[PDB]
Amino acid sequence: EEDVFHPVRAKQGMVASVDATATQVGVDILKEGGNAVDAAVAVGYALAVTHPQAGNLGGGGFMLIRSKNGNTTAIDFREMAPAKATRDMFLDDQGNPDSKKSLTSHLASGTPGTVAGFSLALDKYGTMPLNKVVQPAFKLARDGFIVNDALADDLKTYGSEVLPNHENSKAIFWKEGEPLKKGDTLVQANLAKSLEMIAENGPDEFYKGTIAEQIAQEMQKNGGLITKEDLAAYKAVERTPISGDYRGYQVYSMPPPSSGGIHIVQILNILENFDMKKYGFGSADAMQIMAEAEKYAYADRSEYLGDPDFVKVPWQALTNKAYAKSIADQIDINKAKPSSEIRPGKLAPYE
Amino acid sequence: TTHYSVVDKDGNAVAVTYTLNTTFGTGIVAGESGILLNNQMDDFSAKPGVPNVYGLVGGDANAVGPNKRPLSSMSPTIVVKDGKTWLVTGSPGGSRIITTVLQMVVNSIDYGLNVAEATNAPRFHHQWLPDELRVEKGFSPDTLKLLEAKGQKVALKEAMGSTQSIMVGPDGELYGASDPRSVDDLTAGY
Ligand SMILES: N[C@@H](CCC(=O)O)C(=O)O
Ligand SMILES: [Ca+2]
Repeated sequence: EEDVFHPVRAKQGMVASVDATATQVGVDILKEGGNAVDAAVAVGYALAVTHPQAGNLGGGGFMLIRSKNGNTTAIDFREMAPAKATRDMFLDDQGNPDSKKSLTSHLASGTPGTVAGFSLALDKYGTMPLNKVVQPAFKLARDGFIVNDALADDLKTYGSEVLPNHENSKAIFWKEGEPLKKGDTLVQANLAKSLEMIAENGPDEFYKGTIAEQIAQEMQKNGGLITKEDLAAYKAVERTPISGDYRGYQVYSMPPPSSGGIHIVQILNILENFDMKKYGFGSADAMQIMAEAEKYAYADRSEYLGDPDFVKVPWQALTNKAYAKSIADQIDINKAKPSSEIRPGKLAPYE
Repeated sequence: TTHYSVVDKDGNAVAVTYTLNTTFGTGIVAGESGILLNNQMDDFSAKPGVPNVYGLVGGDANAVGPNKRPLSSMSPTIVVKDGKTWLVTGSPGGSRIITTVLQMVVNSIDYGLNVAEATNAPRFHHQWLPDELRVEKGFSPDTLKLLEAKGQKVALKEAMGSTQSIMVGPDGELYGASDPRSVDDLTAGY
């Protein structure tokens, strides 16, 4: 009764996502007997249809899996830069980065890993066949769904900046010269075909089949770099999670190529040296301490983080409590330290 | 970017964060596949010391390279309490993902907020560069005044993130919460 905000409650299974339809797809999979991984993959495919803003088959991501028995693992299905990618590929003739090249041109794309990631996880930790978890998404793409406020808003705001500039994109998301409106029905026939072939032929359809051909051609005709060799060489990678201990609670998150796990653990290590509970939420002291701690973490991020398969990341040092203590001792609860006075830490004494 | 969480009847948990990077990515569909293409390459450092779309900077470690995976900030996360999965969370937000998830953890452990309370609470963020303490609407004027007196450069900006989380009770019951910042989302179970 003292609560202003109440959580949703369930006794058996639960799914939380940015889209009602996708969430319901996941819940149905659970009700059908699928495990968390089965449902997670089903939700991922559904979002690739109902949440084109971010749900995808043409992007990448990370998955954290923790079995009922405690086994915790990370699935890295982050995109890989094309084999033809080069260090200065986004610089203009004067040597200055061109954000257009890295955000709106065909050169902005990395080789997609989502399909590979979902199959790696489904095959090893799931229980249902790919066709069964893809089916819900397939139907949504084939038969369509009603455009809601979220999608209508994003199409009008963010979509207007890029979707109408590409023939194939405009043919799907635009209508009568305007972004699809709330209430309209969005049918994605081509995506449905792609989903159908993945369901029937497996992930190879995306990385070596017709889809791979379509991606390669899209790139070749528009100055892009992703080739069939790139797609055939893509691999999702299972990696050990980065974790820490905060006041007796263990925190698990993504390891490099993500910087998330390392800095969340690093910052928590710093905060552990302060009585956060005493200060309380929304207090100037709590915010002061956390803002300061965050500065050091982001400074370290700019120097030490990258793809572990190419560079050695000093993750042990960065998540070392003695190092965190050395940072905590620098924090003045009454005076912020300008970022100009903060540089990546010296990790030598902690590695 | 988007994040979703799942916990089944057996207690297995999954947290997934995936993305095209910016909204709709490049906005380019791959031929007749109907698949939108990501613009994840902007997550690499294009040139040492020059910020990307999220204001993040880098050098050699995160430089563009063939077959290399660009550095991400994505943080699907699980917190364990008394040896058992307790909080499953994550969120979109580029550079802000780290601090948004961090706040979910701090709110849960230090402030003892239930998953919905932790989700609906306002967020703040400092990423070193730019040197500003970014805040959402929702903090007391008295508190922001004190922060400014401490030397923080407070900047009121757009709402940050979309947490989709699940907390597991001691008896195994499930509690969940979708973010008020995102409309048409949903946390449901059975
Ligand atoms: N591309 C960003 C996430 C972007 C988003 O939140 O849209 C990263 O991997 O850290
Ligand atoms: Ca909401």
